[PDB]
Amino acid sequence: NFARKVVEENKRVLFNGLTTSKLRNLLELINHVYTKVYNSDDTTLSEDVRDELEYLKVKFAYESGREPAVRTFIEKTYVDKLVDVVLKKNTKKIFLDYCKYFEALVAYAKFYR
Amino acid sequence: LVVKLVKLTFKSPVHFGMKRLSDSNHTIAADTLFSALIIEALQQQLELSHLLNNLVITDLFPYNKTSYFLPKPLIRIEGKKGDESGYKAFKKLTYIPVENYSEYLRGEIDSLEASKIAESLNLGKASLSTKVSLQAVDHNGESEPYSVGNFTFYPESGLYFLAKGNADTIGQLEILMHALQYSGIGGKRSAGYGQFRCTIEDSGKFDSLLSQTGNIAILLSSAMASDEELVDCLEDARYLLKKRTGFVQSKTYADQLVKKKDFYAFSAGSTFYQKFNGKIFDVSDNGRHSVYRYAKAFWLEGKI
Amino acid sequence: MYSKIRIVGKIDVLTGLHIGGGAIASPVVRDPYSRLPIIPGSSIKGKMRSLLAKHIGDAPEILRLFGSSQKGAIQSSRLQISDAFFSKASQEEFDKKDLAYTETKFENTISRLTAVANPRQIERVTRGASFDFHIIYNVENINEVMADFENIKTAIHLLENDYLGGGGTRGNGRIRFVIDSIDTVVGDFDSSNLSIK
Amino acid sequence: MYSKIRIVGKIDVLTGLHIGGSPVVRDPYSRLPIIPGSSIKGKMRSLLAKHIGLIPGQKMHNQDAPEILRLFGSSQKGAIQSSRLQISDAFFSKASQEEFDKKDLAYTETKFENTISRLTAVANPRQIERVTRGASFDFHIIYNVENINEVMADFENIKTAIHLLENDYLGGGGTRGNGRIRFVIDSIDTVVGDFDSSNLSIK
RNA sequence: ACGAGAACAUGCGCGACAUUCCGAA
Repeated sequence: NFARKVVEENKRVLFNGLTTSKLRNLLELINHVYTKVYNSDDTTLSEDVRDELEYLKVKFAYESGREPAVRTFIEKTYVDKLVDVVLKKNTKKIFLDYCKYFEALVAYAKFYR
Repeated sequence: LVVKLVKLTFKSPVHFGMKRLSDSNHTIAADTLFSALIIEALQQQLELSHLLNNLVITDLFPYNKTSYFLPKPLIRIEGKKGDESGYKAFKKLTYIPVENYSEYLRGEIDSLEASKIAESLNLGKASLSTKVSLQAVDHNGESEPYSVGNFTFYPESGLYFLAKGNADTIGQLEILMHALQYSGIGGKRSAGYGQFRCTIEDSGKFDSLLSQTGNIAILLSSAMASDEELVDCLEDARYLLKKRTGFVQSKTYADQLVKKKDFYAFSAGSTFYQKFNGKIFDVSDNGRHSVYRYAKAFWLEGKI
Repeated sequence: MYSKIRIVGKIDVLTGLHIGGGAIASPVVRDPYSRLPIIPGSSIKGKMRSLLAKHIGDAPEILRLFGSSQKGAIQSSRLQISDAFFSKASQEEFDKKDLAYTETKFENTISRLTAVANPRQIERVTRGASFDFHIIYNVENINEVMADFENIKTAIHLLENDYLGGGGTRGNGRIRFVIDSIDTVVGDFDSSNLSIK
Repeated sequence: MYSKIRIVGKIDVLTGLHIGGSPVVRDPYSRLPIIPGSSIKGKMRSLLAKHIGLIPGQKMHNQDAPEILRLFGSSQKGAIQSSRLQISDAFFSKASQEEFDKKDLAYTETKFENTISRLTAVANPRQIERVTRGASFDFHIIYNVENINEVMADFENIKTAIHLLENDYLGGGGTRGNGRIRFVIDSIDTVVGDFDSSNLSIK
């Protein structure tokens, strides 16, 4: 799929030298927000979840600033733009699809290592 | 005599046994259904005269989303000039859709068509559930596992049959079937098997075939004639003898559970050139009540 | 004359339920066609019979309820407990959240001699699941309906405080009964006053 | 006249609890950390067997003391003893969930350790998932009153087990500071039967 | 008067044992 294509394109060292230790903070934040959404039973993302997604976006920006490998990962995978899309649509299904996309991304990145 | 189609859709899997608790049959003969009906009538304290005198029923035949299946006639079929093994297809065929019934009688069904018909049946899946008995454990013993062979139908599959009789018999059968939905049919009814819901309606699709005249007659139920009719009805016949066995399911027949007398009946699909009217035989051996075995003949005429 | 009462409802899985029966380590019993978890009616019948025998204490009432094959006193089973199938509402709820119907539980067994933990895998039905249960009570005698139903209430209470399958002394098989309806489907008996749980 | 005694209450975590499933066991439905009842029952049985006395050369759990087989059950052929204690899975309590939603805790934490070789002194790092200290679990136990005269004594044994569990861990490596828990019993009532359980207590 | 009737796939079993987030400035 798209994750397979982008990981293969960035494979040569993946995403200019990205590892799971670099991503662990973003993964923890993403799965925390995912579990908070999972516990709730609503078709729309709540206000606190929206603020947490904004915090996740700013964490994405901070991690891109910190590391070049994380920066090129974010640029190539459209994860921040996907977060913006999830915020705009405000649908739980779209958020779950984004979480599945991120999980598939990480799985493929580990697979090609 | 009005023919009513009774369609049975099964909620839970059913345990139709032939000789063992592990056997998973997909159908029951007219004997099992008639015994269930008699038990239901005794439960509801109704009269047994209509069941024992004016009810003619067929076996429980499969049906799926597309067609109703009738038993394969035991007719002499001709294959190709060198296709000796192709006959085996017609040997493995058990049920034919009604639309393809007459074609089979005329000999226009090939071996490949017979295999297609055999594989086109979508009744359900037969499985074997393994259970245990922990009653001996509390008495310093061991658990005793056993097996129950069940058969679960596909969502739009089920078992249909045809009933023939007067208006009073038809109505009494409606009440009996309504009670039988919750009594259940088959094996472990009290242990979670045999529950179904039935619908009784008219059958134009089957009245088209039951009004057909021909040179041969096909049995639609497990039947047998008395001696006088058996004298002249067995010439040029192609049949299959089935050994009807079992224990008497009754709380007042005797002290302990005992078997009933061995019976032999012609199968469904047997072809005769003489139509014999069966009866309801007694397979009781000096019991409190007479155990009945229904072997009346529901006939379907056809051209060979 | 003759009456049959239909008791439909839901069995809610309080803790992971394992009723034994591709290659899976200790798989649960399933519907052969839909491959959906089921609660066999034999399991419920046997567990309630054992609980009621413990409570009363075979006893005559157990013979009236669950039937007897004893010589001389051949008793018909008044309770027909059908298999509990995976609920459709629970099916939709589990299809949402991307949740599987069955979970895999990993357990240890620490040896009393070498202090070495032997692993073991079992399969359970997830705690969010529900099963549609259907029971038919046959009124063979009208005078014992109240006694039979109070015995059923006692058995259901014991079952709700007990497990239903697998090793429930180690936190498995806890269940709850929700009685959707108790309606007389056959006969003229009035089951409006009757209640279970 | 069958009797069942229902003991409900809270297991309060004191140090990070890790019961493996290095992730922890979670309920698939709610994705919250869980305490399997098998873990509690096994730890209690092991502690009670050690305290009461372990037969030398013992190989099976069926060779425990008669009190342990009476309480936690025995499976020996012929002498099949049904377990009186049924320890259910302890689920993440809703009060702890509300308390964790405030201050924005994740119900769980990742603890970083390392192993230092004796010779090379190389610290190989590792991570273990734990349940946060403030978390609480709803524990539910059912005691089967089979013999009247042995009820009180059995409860004494249970009390001893609890007194050993509060001084021990529950899962993972508790010799290094994990799994320490405390039991607070909300109620002990005879849920089934006419038995009088007012005087019974396990703490 | 259903190859039927009675029959808990169930009893025992800790995902546990050893492990410094440390050397360096």
